[PDB]
Amino acid sequence: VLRSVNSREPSQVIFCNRSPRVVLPVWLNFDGEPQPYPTLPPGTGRRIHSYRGHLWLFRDAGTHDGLLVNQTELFVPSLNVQPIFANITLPVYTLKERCLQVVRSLVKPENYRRLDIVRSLYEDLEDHPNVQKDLERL
Amino acid sequence: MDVFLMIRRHKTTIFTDAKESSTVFELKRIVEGILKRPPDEQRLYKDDQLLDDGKTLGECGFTSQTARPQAPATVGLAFRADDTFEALCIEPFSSPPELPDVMK
Amino acid sequence: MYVKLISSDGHEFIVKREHALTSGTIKAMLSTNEVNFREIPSHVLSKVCMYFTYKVRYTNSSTEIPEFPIAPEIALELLMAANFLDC
Ligand SMILES: CNC(=O)[C@@H]1C[C@@H](O)CN1C(=O)Cc1cc(C)no1
Repeated sequence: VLRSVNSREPSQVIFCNRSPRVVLPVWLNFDGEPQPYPTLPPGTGRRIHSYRGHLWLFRDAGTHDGLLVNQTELFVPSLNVQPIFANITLPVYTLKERCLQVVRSLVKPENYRRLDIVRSLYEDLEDHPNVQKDLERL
Repeated sequence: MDVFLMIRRHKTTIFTDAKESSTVFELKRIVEGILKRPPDEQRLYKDDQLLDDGKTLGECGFTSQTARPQAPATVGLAFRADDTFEALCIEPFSSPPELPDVMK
Repeated sequence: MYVKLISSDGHEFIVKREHALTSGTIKAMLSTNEVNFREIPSHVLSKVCMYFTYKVRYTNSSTEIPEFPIAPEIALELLMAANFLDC
Protein backbone atom coordinates (compact mmCIF):
# COMPACT_ATOMS: atom_id res chain seq x y z
CA VAL A 1 0.00 0.00 0.00
CA LEU A 2 2.71 2.57 1.11
CA ARG A 3 4.98 2.28 -1.96
CA SER A 4 6.60 4.46 -4.66
CA VAL A 5 4.72 5.47 -7.79
CA ASN A 6 6.54 4.29 -10.95
CA SER A 7 6.30 7.71 -12.72
CA ARG A 8 9.66 7.40 -14.59
CA GLU A 9 9.79 11.26 -14.11
CA PRO A 10 13.28 12.34 -12.93
CA SER A 11 13.48 14.48 -9.82
CA GLN A 12 16.88 15.79 -8.63
CA VAL A 13 16.99 15.78 -4.76
CA ILE A 14 19.52 17.06 -2.15
CA PHE A 15 19.51 15.02 1.08
CA CYS A 16 20.60 17.46 3.81
CA ASN A 17 21.58 15.81 7.11
CA ARG A 18 21.03 18.58 9.76
CA SER A 19 21.22 15.99 12.57
CA PRO A 20 24.13 14.71 14.77
CA ARG A 21 23.30 11.16 13.55
CA VAL A 22 24.64 9.02 10.71
CA VAL A 23 21.59 8.92 8.42
CA LEU A 24 20.27 5.90 6.54
CA PRO A 25 18.05 6.97 3.60
CA VAL A 26 15.35 4.36 2.88
CA TRP A 27 13.51 4.13 -0.45
CA LEU A 28 10.14 2.32 -0.51
CA ASN A 29 10.26 0.37 -3.77
CA PHE A 30 7.37 -0.45 -6.16
CA ASP A 31 6.43 -3.48 -3.95
CA GLY A 32 6.53 -1.40 -0.74
CA GLU A 33 9.86 -3.01 0.31
CA PRO A 34 12.29 -0.74 2.22
CA GLN A 35 15.48 -0.32 0.17
CA PRO A 36 18.49 1.11 2.10
CA TYR A 37 20.74 3.67 0.32
CA PRO A 38 24.35 4.87 1.20
CA THR A 39 24.61 6.49 4.65
CA LEU A 40 25.02 10.25 5.23
CA PRO A 41 27.57 11.33 7.93
CA PRO A 42 26.30 14.01 10.43
CA GLY A 43 26.75 17.48 8.86
CA THR A 44 26.72 16.45 5.22
CA GLY A 45 24.58 16.61 2.10
CA ARG A 46 24.09 14.45 -1.00
CA ARG A 47 22.76 15.05 -4.50
CA ILE A 48 20.57 12.15 -5.58
CA HIS A 49 18.71 11.33 -8.76
CA SER A 50 15.23 10.26 -7.76
CA TYR A 51 11.77 10.33 -9.36
CA ARG A 52 8.46 12.14 -8.92
CA GLY A 53 6.12 10.24 -6.54
CA HIS A 54 8.91 8.14 -4.99
CA LEU A 55 8.70 7.46 -1.21
CA TRP A 56 11.62 8.08 1.17
CA LEU A 57 12.14 7.85 4.91
CA PHE A 58 15.25 8.44 7.07
CA ARG A 59 16.52 6.53 10.06
CA ASP A 60 19.67 6.65 12.29
CA ALA A 61 21.96 4.09 10.44
CA GLY A 62 23.16 2.32 13.59
CA THR A 63 20.06 2.19 15.85
CA HIS A 64 17.19 2.74 13.36
CA ASP A 65 15.76 5.65 15.42
CA GLY A 66 13.22 7.61 13.36
CA LEU A 67 14.19 10.99 11.93
CA LEU A 68 12.23 13.83 10.35
CA VAL A 69 12.47 15.10 6.80
CA ASN A 70 11.00 18.55 6.05
CA GLN A 71 9.22 18.31 9.50
CA THR A 72 7.38 15.06 8.57
CA GLU A 73 8.04 11.28 8.37
CA LEU A 74 7.91 10.78 4.59
CA PHE A 75 9.62 12.61 1.76
CA VAL A 76 8.06 12.54 -1.71
CA PRO A 77 10.22 14.11 -4.54
CA SER A 78 8.08 16.64 -6.42
CA LEU A 79 8.45 18.56 -9.76
CA ASN A 80 11.72 20.55 -10.07
CA VAL A 81 10.68 24.22 -10.56
CA GLN A 82 16.13 23.32 -9.59
CA PRO A 83 16.73 20.48 -6.97
CA ILE A 84 14.28 19.65 -4.12
CA PHE A 85 15.77 20.06 -0.64
CA ALA A 86 15.28 17.14 1.88
CA ASN A 87 16.09 18.64 5.30
CA ILE A 88 16.74 15.71 7.64
CA THR A 89 16.63 16.62 11.35
CA LEU A 90 16.18 15.04 14.75
CA PRO A 91 12.56 14.98 15.98
CA VAL A 92 11.81 16.23 19.51
CA TYR A 93 11.82 12.67 21.01
CA THR A 94 9.80 12.11 24.21
CA LEU A 95 11.98 11.97 27.36
CA LYS A 96 11.12 8.20 27.61
CA GLU A 97 12.16 7.38 24.00
CA ARG A 98 15.37 9.49 24.46
CA CYS A 99 16.21 7.54 27.68
CA LEU A 100 15.58 4.16 25.98
CA GLN A 101 17.99 5.23 23.13
CA VAL A 102 20.76 6.03 25.70
CA VAL A 103 20.16 2.87 27.80
CA ARG A 104 20.13 0.70 24.56
CA SER A 105 23.43 2.35 23.45
CA LEU A 106 25.09 1.29 26.75
CA VAL A 107 23.55 -2.14 27.50
CA LYS A 108 23.84 -5.31 25.33
CA PRO A 109 20.33 -6.77 24.61
CA GLU A 110 21.22 -9.99 26.58
CA ASN A 111 21.63 -7.80 29.68
CA TYR A 112 18.37 -5.70 29.53
CA ARG A 113 16.84 -8.30 31.99
CA ARG A 114 19.72 -7.55 34.50
CA LEU A 115 18.61 -3.87 35.02
CA ASP A 116 16.64 -3.01 38.23
CA ILE A 117 13.51 -1.47 36.55
CA VAL A 118 9.78 -2.38 36.14
CA ARG A 119 8.97 -5.34 33.78
CA SER A 120 7.17 -3.04 31.26
CA LEU A 121 10.53 -1.21 30.70
CA TYR A 122 12.39 -4.48 29.70
CA GLU A 123 9.73 -4.89 26.96
CA ASP A 124 10.06 -1.19 25.91
CA LEU A 125 13.89 -1.60 25.63
CA GLU A 126 13.48 -4.83 23.58
CA ASP A 127 10.92 -3.07 21.30
CA HIS A 128 13.75 -1.37 19.28
CA PRO A 129 12.76 1.18 16.54
CA ASN A 130 12.08 -0.68 13.25
CA VAL A 131 11.19 0.46 9.68
CA GLN A 132 8.76 -2.53 9.22
CA LYS A 133 6.79 -1.74 12.44
CA ASP A 134 6.80 2.03 11.48
CA LEU A 135 5.30 1.09 8.07
CA GLU A 136 1.81 0.97 9.81
CA ARG A 137 0.55 3.52 8.35
CA LEU A 138 -2.60 2.90 8.45
CA MET B 1 17.83 36.31 21.72
CA ASP B 2 16.52 34.15 24.56
CA VAL B 3 18.79 32.92 27.31
CA PHE B 4 17.86 29.94 29.52
CA LEU B 5 18.69 30.02 33.19
CA MET B 6 18.66 28.29 36.59
CA ILE B 7 18.46 30.84 39.46
CA ARG B 8 19.80 28.95 42.51
CA ARG B 9 19.87 29.61 46.25
CA HIS B 10 20.35 26.87 48.90
CA LYS B 11 17.82 24.12 47.86
CA THR B 12 15.79 26.42 45.51
CA THR B 13 16.12 26.35 41.67
CA ILE B 14 14.10 28.66 39.35
CA PHE B 15 13.98 27.62 35.67
CA THR B 16 13.33 30.75 33.56
CA ASP B 17 14.28 32.45 30.29
CA ALA B 18 15.11 36.06 29.58
CA LYS B 19 16.40 38.19 26.72
CA GLU B 20 20.18 38.63 26.25
CA SER B 21 19.45 42.43 26.22
CA SER B 22 17.50 42.33 29.52
CA THR B 23 19.25 43.56 32.71
CA VAL B 24 20.36 41.98 36.01
CA PHE B 25 17.76 44.24 37.70
CA GLU B 26 14.97 42.94 35.40
CA LEU B 27 15.98 39.35 36.46
CA LYS B 28 15.69 40.48 40.15
CA ARG B 29 12.08 41.64 39.34
CA ILE B 30 11.39 38.09 37.99
CA VAL B 31 12.78 36.58 41.28
CA GLU B 32 10.57 39.09 43.19
CA GLY B 33 7.36 37.83 41.52
CA ILE B 34 8.24 34.22 42.42
CA LEU B 35 10.07 34.39 45.84
CA LYS B 36 8.36 37.59 47.13
CA ARG B 37 11.65 39.38 48.02
CA PRO B 38 12.40 42.89 46.59
CA PRO B 39 15.47 43.48 44.32
CA ASP B 40 17.28 45.45 47.12
CA GLU B 41 17.12 42.26 49.28
CA GLN B 42 18.76 40.26 46.44
CA ARG B 43 22.29 39.69 45.12
CA LEU B 44 22.86 37.91 41.76
CA TYR B 45 26.10 36.06 40.86
CA LYS B 46 27.85 34.39 37.90
CA ASP B 47 29.99 31.80 39.76
CA ASP B 48 31.56 33.87 42.63
CA GLN B 49 31.23 37.22 40.81
CA LEU B 50 28.54 39.66 42.01
CA LEU B 51 26.52 41.03 39.05
CA ASP B 52 25.81 44.77 38.63
CA ASP B 53 22.11 45.82 38.21
CA GLY B 54 22.40 47.95 35.03
CA LYS B 55 24.37 45.27 33.18
CA THR B 56 22.64 43.16 30.48
CA LEU B 57 22.65 39.34 30.74
CA GLY B 58 24.77 39.19 27.56
CA GLU B 59 27.39 41.52 29.20
CA CYS B 60 27.32 39.20 32.26
CA GLY B 61 28.18 36.25 29.99
CA PHE B 62 24.69 34.73 29.51
CA THR B 63 24.56 34.17 25.75
CA SER B 64 22.49 31.91 23.50
CA GLN B 65 25.66 29.83 23.02
CA THR B 66 26.03 29.14 26.79
CA ALA B 67 22.56 29.51 28.28
CA ARG B 68 20.66 26.79 26.32
CA PRO B 69 17.22 25.15 26.99
CA GLN B 70 18.78 21.65 27.48
CA ALA B 71 21.82 23.05 29.41
CA PRO B 72 20.80 26.29 31.19
CA ALA B 73 23.29 28.72 32.79
CA THR B 74 23.39 29.06 36.59
CA VAL B 75 22.70 32.38 38.32
CA GLY B 76 23.50 32.39 42.05
CA LEU B 77 21.09 34.19 44.41
CA ALA B 78 21.71 35.58 47.94
CA PHE B 79 19.11 37.25 50.22
CA ARG B 80 19.67 39.91 52.88
CA ALA B 81 18.28 39.01 56.34
CA ASP B 82 18.06 42.71 57.58
CA ASP B 83 20.95 44.39 57.16
CA THR B 84 23.83 41.98 56.24
CA PHE B 85 23.67 39.81 53.12
CA GLU B 86 24.07 36.06 53.64
CA ALA B 87 27.03 34.41 51.85
CA LEU B 88 26.28 32.91 48.42
CA CYS B 89 25.49 29.21 49.01
CA ILE B 90 24.07 26.68 46.55
CA GLU B 91 23.23 23.16 47.73
CA PRO B 92 24.55 20.67 45.11
CA PHE B 93 22.19 18.15 43.51
CA SER B 94 22.24 14.49 44.68
CA SER B 95 25.03 12.16 43.51
CA PRO B 96 24.11 9.61 40.80
CA PRO B 97 24.76 5.98 41.90
CA GLU B 98 27.73 3.93 40.60
CA LEU B 99 27.14 2.84 36.96
CA PRO B 100 25.76 -0.77 37.01
CA ASP B 101 28.19 -3.55 35.90
CA VAL B 102 26.31 -3.64 32.57
CA MET B 103 26.78 -0.04 31.24
CA LYS B 104 30.57 -0.03 31.77
CA MET C 1 2.52 31.76 36.73
CA TYR C 2 4.76 29.10 38.39
CA VAL C 3 4.66 25.64 40.01
CA LYS C 4 7.00 23.97 42.51
CA LEU C 5 8.39 20.44 41.93
CA ILE C 6 10.09 18.98 45.04
CA SER C 7 12.67 16.17 44.80
CA SER C 8 12.97 13.15 47.18
CA ASP C 9 16.00 14.93 48.75
CA GLY C 10 14.21 18.30 49.28
CA HIS C 11 15.40 20.39 46.28
CA GLU C 12 12.64 22.73 45.08
CA PHE C 13 12.36 23.35 41.32
CA ILE C 14 10.24 26.31 40.26
CA VAL C 15 9.09 26.05 36.62
CA LYS C 16 6.46 27.82 34.46
CA ARG C 17 3.00 26.18 34.87
CA GLU C 18 2.76 25.70 31.03
CA HIS C 19 6.14 23.87 30.98
CA ALA C 20 5.07 21.45 33.80
CA LEU C 21 1.68 20.78 32.08
CA THR C 22 3.75 18.97 29.34
CA SER C 23 3.61 15.97 31.78
CA GLY C 24 0.10 14.46 31.95
CA THR C 25 0.99 12.93 35.35
CA ILE C 26 2.02 16.40 36.72
CA LYS C 27 -1.16 17.98 35.21
CA ALA C 28 -3.15 15.32 37.24
CA MET C 29 -1.05 15.82 40.42
CA LEU C 30 -1.69 19.61 40.53
CA SER C 31 -5.51 19.27 40.12
CA THR C 32 -1.79 23.13 45.43
CA ASN C 33 0.95 24.66 43.23
CA GLU C 34 3.45 22.20 44.77
CA VAL C 35 4.14 18.55 43.80
CA ASN C 36 6.34 16.26 45.98
CA PHE C 37 8.24 13.42 44.26
CA ARG C 38 9.19 10.96 47.05
CA GLU C 39 10.99 8.75 44.47
CA ILE C 40 12.72 11.26 42.14
CA PRO C 41 16.11 12.61 43.34
CA SER C 42 17.31 16.16 42.41
CA HIS C 43 19.96 14.97 39.87
CA VAL C 44 17.03 13.41 37.93
CA LEU C 45 14.30 16.13 38.50
CA SER C 46 16.66 18.93 37.37
CA LYS C 47 17.04 17.06 34.02
CA VAL C 48 13.22 16.59 33.73
CA CYS C 49 12.86 20.43 34.11
CA MET C 50 15.54 20.95 31.35
CA TYR C 51 13.49 18.56 29.16
CA PHE C 52 10.31 20.73 29.67
CA THR C 53 12.22 23.87 28.50
CA TYR C 54 13.86 21.92 25.59
CA LYS C 55 10.43 20.50 24.50
CA VAL C 56 8.63 23.89 24.64
CA ARG C 57 11.56 25.60 22.79
CA TYR C 58 11.92 23.03 19.96
CA THR C 59 8.35 21.68 19.35
CA ASN C 60 7.11 22.86 15.86
CA SER C 61 10.39 24.77 15.21
CA SER C 62 11.43 24.11 11.48
CA THR C 63 15.11 25.16 12.23
CA GLU C 64 17.77 22.78 13.69
CA ILE C 65 16.96 20.79 16.85
CA PRO C 66 19.99 19.72 18.97
CA GLU C 67 20.27 16.37 20.79
CA PHE C 68 18.82 16.26 24.30
CA PRO C 69 21.88 15.14 26.36
CA ILE C 70 21.74 12.38 29.01
CA ALA C 71 24.88 11.38 30.96
CA PRO C 72 25.19 7.55 31.22
CA GLU C 73 25.12 7.78 35.08
CA ILE C 74 21.64 9.44 35.01
CA ALA C 75 20.07 7.32 32.21
CA LEU C 76 18.50 4.50 34.32
CA GLU C 77 16.87 6.77 36.89
CA LEU C 78 15.78 9.34 34.26
CA LEU C 79 14.19 6.49 32.27
CA MET C 80 12.18 5.38 35.39
CA ALA C 81 10.95 8.96 36.06
CA ALA C 82 10.09 9.50 32.31
CA ASN C 83 8.15 6.23 32.32
CA PHE C 84 6.15 7.32 35.46
CA LEU C 85 5.53 10.92 34.29
CA ASP C 86 4.80 9.84 30.65
CA CYS C 87 7.40 12.54 29.57
C1 LIG D 1 20.49 6.60 -8.28
N1 LIG D 1 19.07 6.78 -8.14
C2 LIG D 1 18.19 5.75 -7.65
O1 LIG D 1 18.62 4.63 -7.34
C3 LIG D 1 16.73 6.05 -7.54
C4 LIG D 1 16.41 6.52 -6.16
C5 LIG D 1 15.02 6.05 -6.01
O2 LIG D 1 14.16 7.01 -6.52
C6 LIG D 1 14.90 4.78 -6.80
N2 LIG D 1 15.87 4.93 -7.88
C7 LIG D 1 15.95 4.13 -9.10
O3 LIG D 1 16.81 4.43 -9.93
C8 LIG D 1 14.98 2.98 -9.40
C9 LIG D 1 14.04 3.41 -10.50
C10 LIG D 1 14.35 3.54 -11.86
C11 LIG D 1 13.18 4.02 -12.53
C12 LIG D 1 13.03 4.30 -13.98
N3 LIG D 1 12.22 4.19 -11.57
O4 LIG D 1 12.79 3.83 -10.37
